[PDB]
Amino acid sequence: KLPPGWEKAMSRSSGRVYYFNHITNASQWERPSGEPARVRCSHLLVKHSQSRRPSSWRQEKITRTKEEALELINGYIQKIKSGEEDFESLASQFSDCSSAKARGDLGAFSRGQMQKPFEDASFALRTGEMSGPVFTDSGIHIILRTE
Ligand SMILES: OCc1ccc2nc[nH]c2c1
Ligand SMILES: [Cl-]
Repeated sequence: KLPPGWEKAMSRSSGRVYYFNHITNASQWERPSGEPARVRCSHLLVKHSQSRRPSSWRQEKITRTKEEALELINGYIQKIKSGEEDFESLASQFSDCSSAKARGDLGAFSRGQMQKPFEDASFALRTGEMSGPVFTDSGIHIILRTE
């Protein structure tokens, strides 16, 4: 039927079908379009108090809860999707990863390099697509596949 990970769902508020991807946590109204050895991704990480390393270049001790991090991630996605703000503008300013200085770019990578939830989301994204919140031991990511 649909590309890897995609499924139909019903909107609770509107009643229109939409599409949801249980690997990338992407969701969208439109039916998804149509694996490589490597992909290239950028990401925006929001760390929290249960992150493996509760520290980042933004904050020496990161104290926010997982739920507060998820709300930050959700707001960033809203601003990206609405075009009020660009993915790399937000990554540069707010990602708790050192790759913020590279606009969130992590470069090319193969399978078996990144943490598994990140890897799987990255390889299920089509070029140009963005994930929803992706949970790993580092925190919560928004992932943009650039190549
Ligand atoms: O493997 C997933 C992943 C990727 C990039 C990261 N930067 C900080 N923590 C990270 C975790
Ligand atoms: Cl880390």
